[PDB]
Amino acid sequence: LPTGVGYDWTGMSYQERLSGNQAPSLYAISLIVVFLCLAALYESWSIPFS
Amino acid sequence: MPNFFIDRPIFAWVIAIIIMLAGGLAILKLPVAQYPTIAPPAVTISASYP
Amino acid sequence: DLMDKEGKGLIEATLDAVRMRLRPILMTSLAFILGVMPLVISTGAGSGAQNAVGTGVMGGMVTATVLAIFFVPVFFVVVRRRFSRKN
Amino acid sequence: VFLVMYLFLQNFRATLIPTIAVPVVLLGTFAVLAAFGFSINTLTMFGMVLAIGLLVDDAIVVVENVERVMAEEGLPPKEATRKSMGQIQGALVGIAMVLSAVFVPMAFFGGSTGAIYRQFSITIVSAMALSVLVALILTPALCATMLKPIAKGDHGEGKKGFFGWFNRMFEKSTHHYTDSVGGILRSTGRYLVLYLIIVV
Repeated sequence: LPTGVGYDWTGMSYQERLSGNQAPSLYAISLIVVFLCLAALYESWSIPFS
Repeated sequence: MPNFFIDRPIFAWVIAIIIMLAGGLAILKLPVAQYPTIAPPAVTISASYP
Repeated sequence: DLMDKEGKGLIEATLDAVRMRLRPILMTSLAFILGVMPLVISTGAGSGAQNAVGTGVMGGMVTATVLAIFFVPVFFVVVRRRFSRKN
Repeated sequence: VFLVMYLFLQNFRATLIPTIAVPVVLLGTFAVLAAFGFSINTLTMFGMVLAIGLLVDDAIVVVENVERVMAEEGLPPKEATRKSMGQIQGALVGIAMVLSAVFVPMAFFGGSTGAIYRQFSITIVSAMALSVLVALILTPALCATMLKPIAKGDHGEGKKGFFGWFNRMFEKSTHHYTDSVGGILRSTGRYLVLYLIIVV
């Protein structure tokens, strides 16, 4: 492309252009909150990890 | 009744961590501006004509 | 805590409560004034507020903490020992 | 605040318990205004640095009262913090109740400056409220678990030198202060009237 040229990805490419998946951040902190909530239900250190 | 949750001390740890990541989510979520907008609303309708 | 759980005379329960209270007053006092050292050394950056108000609550400490260590028990015993009940 | 926290009772174990308890409180502050969405702001940030002065010395009144109550009779700390949480479940609902009472006027202002007072108000709402709550539950657990079962009625007969010598200065000023209770009961006479002149 020459100079002074831009472009855009939109549609559902606007949605994925924002973010395709911030989901694995939520699987990460989901694993966190599952880990600690089971650390209350177990009420035990690392016994939940099973 | 507090001692019941002394008996699950890891539960109180979990509460502290919920504070740590609710608060971490907050400080990575909260917008920044030094002056939480104080002045009354003042619409300034203006014009110009030579 | 030392009124009817410990049903003694007011003065000796006051003394135990003010010894057991006495070490908190020192540790809180020095603790907080070292808390407000940065507020008072500050130049610029809200300097009126941390300097003036830091010194203001500092004077709150020294004119409260080492003031009314004497006053709170004797106010208690003039409220009670002038105006308890007859029993 | 942390160097203050290590400083006093000269323990590389005990005084280290409440320290990590400290910042969790203030970051929970943000969570409280996450209930409010109130953006981080220099007025609010200054009100919360004054307020973190307020919850750190709330932190040391609760943990010093706990450390005392477990310290003077030296039983295994269960029943120590049971009685302790008796008197300061009463005192914690005390300080929360009256402290809430001292800055509900800051909530009920008018004016735009008064809305800034509302920002400091909600700041110390957060500080007061969640500070009392973590003192209620988290603090007796942390003190209850990872401390040592110490000897009963122990004053520190082996702790010597400048440190226990300063504790002898401490009891010197303690009994000196007992003499101040008697003689300044006579000066609740003359420091009653001196109290009137200083208050005017």
